[PDB]
Amino acid sequence: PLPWCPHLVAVCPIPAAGLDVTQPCGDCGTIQENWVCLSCYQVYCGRYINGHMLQHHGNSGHPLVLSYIDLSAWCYYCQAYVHHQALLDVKNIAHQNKF
Ligand SMILES: COc1ccccc1CNC(=O)Cn1c(CCC(=O)O)nc2c(Cl)cccc2c1=O
Ligand SMILES: [Zn+2]
Ligand SMILES: [Zn+2]
Ligand SMILES: [Zn+2]
Repeated sequence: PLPWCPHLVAVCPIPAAGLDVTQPCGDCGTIQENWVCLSCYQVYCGRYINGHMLQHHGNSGHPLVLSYIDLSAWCYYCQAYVHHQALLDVKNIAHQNKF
């Protein structure tokens, strides 16, 4: 992954409610291949399901999303995975909730 991207400034604090890696897609309710938005922490499905997270990106401009499958972070603008110390809080909480 990239060690940095200019959109990490948009990563927001984790809700103290925490993360639910089994939360369904906010639009279609699928339990498959969801992503969480690291700006507003809405959960939407990936492009191989119904593409609701890509739609969310298009209608919000929010850049960075985290996979509830493998905890990788995707930037829609950079079209790359990103990993940085700024993502470690969210990844560690997601990992604890998942495993
Ligand atoms: C942990 O990996 C995955 C986890 C679950 C499902 C698929 C993958 C493969 N990884 C991706 O699908 C990453 N990605 C995304 C993610 C956001 C989305 O699915 O909305 N959008 C792209 C888009 Cl929008 C265009 C081109 C490439 C990608 C891309 O590779
Ligand atoms: Zn969906
Ligand atoms: Zn968002
Ligand atoms: Zn970026």
